[PDB]
Amino acid sequence: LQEEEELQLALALSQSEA
Amino acid sequence: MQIFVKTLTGKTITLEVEPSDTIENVKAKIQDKEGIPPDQQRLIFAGKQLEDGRTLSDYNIQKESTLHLVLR
Amino acid sequence: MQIFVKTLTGKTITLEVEPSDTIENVKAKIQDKEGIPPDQQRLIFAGKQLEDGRTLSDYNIQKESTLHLVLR
Repeated sequence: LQEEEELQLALALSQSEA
Repeated sequence: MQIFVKTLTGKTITLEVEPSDTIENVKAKIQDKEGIPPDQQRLIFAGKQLEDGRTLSDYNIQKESTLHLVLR
Repeated sequence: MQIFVKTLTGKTITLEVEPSDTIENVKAKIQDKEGIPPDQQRLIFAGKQLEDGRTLSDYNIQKESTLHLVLR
C-alpha cells in the first residue's frame, strides 16, 4: 500500500538526517 | 523554540514549541496551519514514530530539529 | 570510491561509484548487484530523496557515505 511505502520513506529520511 | 516539519510533498512547516509540549500539542499546531486532523498525522523523528502522551524532550527533539510528517 | 547502501531491514551493501555518476547510474549498479530494477528504488541521503539527472557530487556524497534505500 502507498501508506506503508510512505512510512518507510519518512523513516529513512528521518534516519538519514539525524 | 522553532522546529521544522517536512512532508513528502516538499513542504517545510515551522512550529514554535517548548521541550515540554506533547506530541498531540505539536499535531494540533500542524492542524492549525494545514488543516490536517491530528489523527491523520504520523510524526517521525530519529527513525521512530512519535507517540501521544510523550513530550518533545522525551525524544531529544531540540531547537531546529526536523520531524517528518506522513498522512494516513 | 566505496559507498554504502542500507535498507530499513538492516542489510548494508557496498557499491563502487564515482562522484560524476548520476543517481540513475547508481540505481543501475544496485540492479547489477542485487537484481532490483531502478523503478523500484528510492535512494535517500541527508534528508533528501535523490533525483535522477543529478550526480553524487551534486549531493556532496563522498567516499564511505551511507545512502538509504527504500523499495517501492
